[PDB]
Amino acid sequence: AVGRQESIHNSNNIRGGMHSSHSLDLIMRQPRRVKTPEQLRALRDRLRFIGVTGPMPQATSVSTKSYTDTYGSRLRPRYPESWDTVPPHQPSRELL
Amino acid sequence: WLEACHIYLTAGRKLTVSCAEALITLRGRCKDGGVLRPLDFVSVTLLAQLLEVVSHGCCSADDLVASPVAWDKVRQTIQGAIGEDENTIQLLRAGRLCVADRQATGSLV
Amino acid sequence: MAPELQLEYMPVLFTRTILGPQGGFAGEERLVKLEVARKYMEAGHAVTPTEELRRGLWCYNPDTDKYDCFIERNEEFLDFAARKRQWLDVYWRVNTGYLLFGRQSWGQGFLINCPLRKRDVAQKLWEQYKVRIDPRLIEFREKDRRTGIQELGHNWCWLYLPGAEELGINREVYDNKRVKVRIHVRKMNSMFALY
Amino acid sequence: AAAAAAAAAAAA
Amino acid sequence: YNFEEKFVYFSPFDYDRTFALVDQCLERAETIFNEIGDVEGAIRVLQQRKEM
Amino acid sequence: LVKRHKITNNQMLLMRRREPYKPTMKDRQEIADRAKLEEFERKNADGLMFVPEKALPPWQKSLAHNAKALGSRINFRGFRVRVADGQDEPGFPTPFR
Amino acid sequence: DIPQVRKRIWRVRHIVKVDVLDLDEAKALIGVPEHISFTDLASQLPPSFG
Amino acid sequence: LQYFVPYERDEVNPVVFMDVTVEGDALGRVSVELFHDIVPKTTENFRSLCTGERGYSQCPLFYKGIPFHRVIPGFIVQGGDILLKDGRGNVSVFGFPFPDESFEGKAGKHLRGTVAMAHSAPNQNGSQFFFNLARNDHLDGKFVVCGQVIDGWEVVDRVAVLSGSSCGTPVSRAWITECGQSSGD
Amino acid sequence: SPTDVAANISAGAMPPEANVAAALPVPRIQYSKWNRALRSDVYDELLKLPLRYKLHDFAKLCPPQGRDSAVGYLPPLGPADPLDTIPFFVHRSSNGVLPGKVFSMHPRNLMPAFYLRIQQVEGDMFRFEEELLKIFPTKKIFVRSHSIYVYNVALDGRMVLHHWLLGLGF
Amino acid sequence: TSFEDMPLYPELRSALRQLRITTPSPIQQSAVEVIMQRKDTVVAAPHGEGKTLAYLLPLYQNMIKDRDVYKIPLRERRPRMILLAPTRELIAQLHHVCSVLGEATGLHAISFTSRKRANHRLSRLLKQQLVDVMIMDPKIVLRLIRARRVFLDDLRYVAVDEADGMLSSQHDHDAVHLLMKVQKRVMFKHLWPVQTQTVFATAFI
Amino acid sequence: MKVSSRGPIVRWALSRPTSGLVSSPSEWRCGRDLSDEEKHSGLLLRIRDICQPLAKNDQLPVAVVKAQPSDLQVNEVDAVGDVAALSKVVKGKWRKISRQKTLLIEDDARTPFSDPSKSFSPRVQSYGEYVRLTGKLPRDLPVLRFVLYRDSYSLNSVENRLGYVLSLQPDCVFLRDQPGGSFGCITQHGVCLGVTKEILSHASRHYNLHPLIFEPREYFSTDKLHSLLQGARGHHHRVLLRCVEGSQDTIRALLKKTAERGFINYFWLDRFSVGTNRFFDMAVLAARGDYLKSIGALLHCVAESNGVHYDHFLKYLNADPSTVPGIAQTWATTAKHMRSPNWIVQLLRGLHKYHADAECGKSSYLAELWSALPMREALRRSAAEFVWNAMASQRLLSKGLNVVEGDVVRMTFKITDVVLPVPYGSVAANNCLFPHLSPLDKKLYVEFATKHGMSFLFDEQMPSPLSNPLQFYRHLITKPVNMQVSVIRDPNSLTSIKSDLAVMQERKLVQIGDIDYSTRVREPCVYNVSERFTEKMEEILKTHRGPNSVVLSCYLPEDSSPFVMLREVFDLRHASFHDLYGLL
Amino acid sequence: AAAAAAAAAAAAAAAAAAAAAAAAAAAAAAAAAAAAAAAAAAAAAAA
Amino acid sequence: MIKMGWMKIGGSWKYSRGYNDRRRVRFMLAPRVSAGGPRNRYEGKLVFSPLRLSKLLWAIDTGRINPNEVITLYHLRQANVVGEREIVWPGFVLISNGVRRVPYPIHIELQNASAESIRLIEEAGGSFTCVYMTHEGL
Ligand SMILES: Nc1ncnc2c1ncn2[C@@H]1O[C@H](COP(=O)(O)OP(=O)(O)O)[C@@H](O)[C@H]1O
Ligand SMILES: [Mg+2]
Repeated sequence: AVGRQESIHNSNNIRGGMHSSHSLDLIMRQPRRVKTPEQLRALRDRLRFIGVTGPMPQATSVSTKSYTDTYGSRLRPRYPESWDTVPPHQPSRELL
Repeated sequence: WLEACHIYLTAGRKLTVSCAEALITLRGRCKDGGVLRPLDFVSVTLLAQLLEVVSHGCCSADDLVASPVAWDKVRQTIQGAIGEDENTIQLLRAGRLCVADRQATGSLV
Repeated sequence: MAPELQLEYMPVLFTRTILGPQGGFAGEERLVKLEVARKYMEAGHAVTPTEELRRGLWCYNPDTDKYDCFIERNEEFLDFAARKRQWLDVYWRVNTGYLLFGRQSWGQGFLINCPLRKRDVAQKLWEQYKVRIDPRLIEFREKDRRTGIQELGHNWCWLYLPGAEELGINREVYDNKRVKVRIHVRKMNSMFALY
Repeated sequence: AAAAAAAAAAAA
Repeated sequence: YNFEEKFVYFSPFDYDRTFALVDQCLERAETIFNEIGDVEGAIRVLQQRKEM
Repeated sequence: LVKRHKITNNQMLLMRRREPYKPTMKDRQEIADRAKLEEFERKNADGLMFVPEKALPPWQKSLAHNAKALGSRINFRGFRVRVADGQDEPGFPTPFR
Repeated sequence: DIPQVRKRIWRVRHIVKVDVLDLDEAKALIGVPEHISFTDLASQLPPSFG
Repeated sequence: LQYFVPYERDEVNPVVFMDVTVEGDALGRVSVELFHDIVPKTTENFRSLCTGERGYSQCPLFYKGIPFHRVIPGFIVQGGDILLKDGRGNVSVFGFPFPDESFEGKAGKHLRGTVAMAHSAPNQNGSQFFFNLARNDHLDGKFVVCGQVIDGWEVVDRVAVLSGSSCGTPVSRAWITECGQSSGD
Repeated sequence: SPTDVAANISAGAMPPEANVAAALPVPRIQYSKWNRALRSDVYDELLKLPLRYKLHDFAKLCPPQGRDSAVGYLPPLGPADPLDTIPFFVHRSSNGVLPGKVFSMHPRNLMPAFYLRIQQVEGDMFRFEEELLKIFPTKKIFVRSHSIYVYNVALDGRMVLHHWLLGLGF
Repeated sequence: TSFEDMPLYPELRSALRQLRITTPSPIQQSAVEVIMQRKDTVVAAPHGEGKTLAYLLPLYQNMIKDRDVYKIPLRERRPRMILLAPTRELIAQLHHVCSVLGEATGLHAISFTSRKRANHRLSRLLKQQLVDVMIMDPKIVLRLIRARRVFLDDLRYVAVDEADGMLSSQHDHDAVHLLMKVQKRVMFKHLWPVQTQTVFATAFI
Repeated sequence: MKVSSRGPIVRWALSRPTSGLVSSPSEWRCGRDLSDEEKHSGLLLRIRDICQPLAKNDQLPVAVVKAQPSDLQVNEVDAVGDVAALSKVVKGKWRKISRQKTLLIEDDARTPFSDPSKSFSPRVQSYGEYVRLTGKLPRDLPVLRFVLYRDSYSLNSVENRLGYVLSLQPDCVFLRDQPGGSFGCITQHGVCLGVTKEILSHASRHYNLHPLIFEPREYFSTDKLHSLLQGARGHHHRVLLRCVEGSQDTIRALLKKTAERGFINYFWLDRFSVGTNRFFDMAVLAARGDYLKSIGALLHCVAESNGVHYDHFLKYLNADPSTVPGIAQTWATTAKHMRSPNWIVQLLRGLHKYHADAECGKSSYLAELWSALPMREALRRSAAEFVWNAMASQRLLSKGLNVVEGDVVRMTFKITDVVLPVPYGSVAANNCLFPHLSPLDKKLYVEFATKHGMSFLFDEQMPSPLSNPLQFYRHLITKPVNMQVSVIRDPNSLTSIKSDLAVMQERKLVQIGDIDYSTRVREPCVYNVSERFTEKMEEILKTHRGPNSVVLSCYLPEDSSPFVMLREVFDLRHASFHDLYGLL
Repeated sequence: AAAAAAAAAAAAAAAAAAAAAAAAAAAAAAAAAAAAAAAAAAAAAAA
Repeated sequence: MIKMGWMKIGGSWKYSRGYNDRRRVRFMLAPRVSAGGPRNRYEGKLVFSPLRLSKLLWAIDTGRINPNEVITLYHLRQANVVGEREIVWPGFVLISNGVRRVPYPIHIELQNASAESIRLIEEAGGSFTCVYMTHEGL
């Protein structure tokens, strides 16, 4: 939130009354949770991609198997199809 | 014309004023030369040598090739050569003036 | 600055002041197109640069109406002449133009829905004449002091140019403290007409 | 005799 | 134009989940047979998958 | 008649042109002419290739072949028939010339 | 926010109302960890979406 | 470290060269021998993509000027997504993702210098490939091996070191500048 | 071929002696129903393409130099792989020509849009269709009890189809 | 409203003084500016406002600019300007009006018409004297181009004196074919960029 | 078993160069730097490296050379002293053998054909038939001496044009190779046998962007054939470098020091192609007998040179052994159709026969094809020149500028007089006086030849070609007799120099003695270069910030490429380099 | 289609960018003359 | 309807008049090359129908034509390699379309043949006779 071009309007309005973006403003006011580039790189390395096309490392544990390997690409779990929880449909269409 | 000029200007073979005048006349009545409405440097040098030979001891080849004024002075000195020779001398002077206009060129021998 | 640009241009020293885009101030050495450069040179308003001219140059003094005012072409004189020519150029650009405006007028009507303001006049001046000015300089007439222009057809206002007294433009213009900006409002296409 | 080592042989 | 409707295709792997389940089960059975070294079992299971 | 269209909202009712993002007829003609001229200039960027006899249009190929028929049956280099229907001279040097 | 989009918005600024969102603001709006990158999200999401 | 060619070179097998450039800095040239005796279809696909012989179907079928969208310091060096250089879409010269040919022996074992064709499905190969960087047991039988590396392995390792990350996303841009076919060497 | 001879000559790469190459294609013996000129490049492309059925040797396809023929007529061979069974069988005409015949969509208007119509296929018409999908991925293919229509195809496509059929046992 | 206002060389000013031209006709006032700006132009005038000078004097100014400032070289069979006129008498008149300007400005203009040995005479003229301007019928110009006696390599100006007849079928569209050849030359890229401009003087449109 | 090679197949040009940018590789587009190729070809050492204790301590200024054919101009100077200059242009004469054919077509359509007064008018179908005017050739003076000016034609292309236009054989024409790349304008003397002036003029082509113009001068008897064939004793080189870093003062200082100190007389890459495999590589392969690999490398170089050959070579390489004969047949047919040189057409036909027929499927047929190939002598000469370059580099590394018990030219001798032998076979190896130095000598020559596979040039002998006779003694370093330089400012590189044909067209004479700034040099303006040239040069300008353009005219004594001197002075990059591919 | 689309985009850009042209008397556009920026009587404050 | 496409039989006829106009159902500037026109089939003109040498060889290879006999137009017709549509006088002309060699001698009797086809037959070793006929003979 440091160094905004909307500081004048913010002072005029927000400080007097709440705005729809109050939560966003609070988040911007709060300091960033990634303090250093070293921490950023550590978190990025920890990050894991599942849908990527290429292979994935498995040195962590041989017994650990991927869902695609266990069940294959053409098979997906029977998601609970309900108004509250709607799953993706037709993975064949999804492919391309 | 160039072959005759070579065989005559050859140091071993001495020249005469009459022969130089004849060569000047032939260069005037040349065919395969450049249009004369500048002139080739080789022909200009040969003609300057012929003119300094005609001048009867006034060796001014360097002056002719360096300064255009030398061409006017030689034209005034010469009297026998009249006609196309005047135009030839004028165009040679123009060509040498154009050549001397350039000094950026460096002869890094 | 490229060789071709220099070939199609030619340096020239301005004996007097010419306010055209290809002109200059007295003693200015500038690269000008061959056509207008030859025009000025034959008219006597400019001359080919030389060492003696650069060290000092003769110019035109209207008091005697002759090219008989010798002046040294030093840095301070060059700066002052540049400033004076800039002032005169702004004045001439404002006076010899017709500030077009495209606004919306619902139906036929007689005036525009959104009146023009000093900010709008300044922006149009920058867009057309490429002149930057403080909007406070622009002053509307008595008829337009309260609600802006708010009228189609031919309109004009006043543009104040300070510094004329310092620079010495007393007798070189009609009024050295004012400039008449002449405006023309019109209904234009949707893309050109905003607001 | 350093050129022999400098210029390696090639057989296309 | 709009001729993709003349070739509209619906994948049985998506419109019949039992077929996909059995296909995966037969693939795993074939892999197990190959690991064990059996040949007749792999041949029969692959042929049944093809017939399905 | 006017092509009526199934609407999806009152904005389609208010709409007059079916494709507002499409230039009017005159602008379409201008843009098409500019595009065709640009394509033609791109094609002609290289010189006018002198295509052989076999590549000439159907109405020049046979005439040229008949004109040069005798030379084809009696082979000797330097035989050229100055036919009239051949490709016209461009007027400038070209890479293919 | 690129020069072409800015050109288009400038051209059609009288039919369009614009709101700005820095990358930080957009990331907060969507609610994703700061260490994750929109480039990573784009690479993950499918190309045949719509 | 030292690099040993995994298998024995075969004069019959085709050779494909590619130059790798990182952030505008040239590194060298990598030569790959494709196992044409065991996987002719994938060999032809890879060779055609590297050479640019075929024209365009959905995108220029040419590895030239394409980045390595996924690099890991010590697992793989992947790249060659002709259609979506970001690394999402997978395309083939044949026009459709072709299936895996055979994982028997030479084409089923992944080794250090080995190269393979990445696929988004267990039976849909494409354009993007990856060089291995160490014995990858878990990849055996899953990804088809297209060939081995003869020269430029140092270039591949340097590219991995420069633009690698356990996340997989490259740190610095690295791409292919000039790729084509070669002769036996 | 990817090369543009005219563009190369214009740039200065190739010599100006390739004007004929830039103008008209290289001479050949055009593939016709009365002359089976087997293009080695076409057959090589068929071999490289990932088809499910093995093809025969091009040396076997070409006649000797069973008797030699200038046109290049040979009786149908057998399947390349005896173990495998071809799901479809293709019959030859009374003259031995293959089924592929190219028609036009609007012959009355002389429309330049042509479609190939394969016939005399007796086995799995749909397996034949799938092979045609592999060969011509981008073309529209329809199947009927009596014929298979491949649209946006012409004499070149008929030649490719006939090469594929000859590579097969048929 | 003045030749003095118009940017003209002293040679052109002397030429017009010799011709006794002192005040520009409105057609000249309107056309000199554009022809100097180097845009394809169509000048129209009611038969005697000075179209000849209007489309000649600016073209000669441009040719002098090319020869001196740009220093474009002059070749043998590649003229700078091609002028077209239907009748032999008009060709001769244009040759005179161009010869006065050529004598004034150092340029050279030729003209040819039907004679006893037309081919021999024209070829001899071309071989002998390289020219800057050629005033000739479009039919003869096309003959020369097709026989590659002349080339459009250095051609930069095309002028038509009777555009109506020249572009109509009354003159076989020879001017149209020549202009299409000029357009092809302009499109051609391997030669130095020549922005050939066409001027059409026409008492009727 | 198909032929093969060793290096990668890189197509220098593009499949469709529509934007002017011809080079396909990005670095080649930005400028081709042949430093690595020169190092591999023998140009290991530099005079500045010898002088300075360190090597490449200061990066040489960058320059780009011969981006336009007019940039490089070469004029020959024969032993007689007469220079090769374009005097006058003579066109091929034709004789009309037939009368124009006309057909009568109806003059009017209203009048019926049945009317006797029907009016018909003639229309011409054929203007007539013409035949080249073969002149009369005296039997006492069969040898014809002429001068040839070629804009961007290789010597092989010129010979092919003479052969197919005139129907003569290659041994009937003798043209001495001219240093410098063939891309630039080159004017040289030439001698032909059994040809007449009219047909020799017909052999030219005047109406092409790249003019190839011939002109005879006089007839000569067969007795003076050897005298005419004697190697040229000079070359006038005019060069124009487009983008050179630095300033006028420093550029002139560099050129002054180079002229004063001379430059090494290396055999520039014009002798050995720039491809991955060189002429000497092909020669050593043939000598050791691997004719299969030799022909494979030949086809590889041809493919790199030509696009269509590149298209077909890859198809042949990747063709299944079943369809390879058909691919070879298609390649041969395509070569014949595009009218490639007869030697390559026959080579491809023989390759097709070798792959098709089992009778020819043996190394004997390949050996026969290689023997029929007419390039063997050229490849062997290239190998000898490579050996000479290596030995000269070793000599300079060991001894240096100073001369100690070294071979000199027999007119205290100087380094300029110092000479080294180039072994053109066993006859040269015997007759020539190799230097008597402990490190460098005939023994080291033989060792280098054996280790690089060039032992044949010492084991056996090679004939001296009549067109360009051998020169066994080649000086170590050379100094230009005359050297003039000019520097201009043109950051966008629009400068140009007029060519000899341009001067002839504008009717002025051609002077070869010195650079003609007033006539030859054109000041920078947009109207100096083509739009294609600007599109090609924009990529170079986006990389090389060279504000200075250098126009130089130099004289070189016997046979030397000015690019060697320019390499020793600057770091030069060739925008146009396809001319270096000697074959095809 | 690519050429037509490019031409349409160029036409739209040309017809929508140069909303107004400087007066010909001040500077003739057809003669290549252009007017520079005169910031003499300007201000720096964000007015 | 011309300007509106296919319209239902129901109605909407008001905006269609060209349809009714069509329902109710330059050369002058070009010269005549000859009295009969170009490519005029005047009586007695020799306009032979093509007979591909490749087609004849294919028929021989398949087995519809016996090489051991002297081939004639009657034999071709009976073998059904040609149809009655293309039997007009003067008959057929042999054309070597895409044929470079004839592996075996062939003896033929057609009404005309190309020089290339005759050369190919003679080189192969067969024979050709141009049996030109009248209508009665044919
Ligand atoms: N400013 C001018 N003032 C006087 N006479 C002019 C002027 N311009 C052209 N002319 C003269 O007027 C006459 C007609 O000129 P001309 O150009 O031949 O007519 P047109 O425009 O029909 O071709 C000529 O005698 C010409 O010299
Ligand atoms: Mg008139």
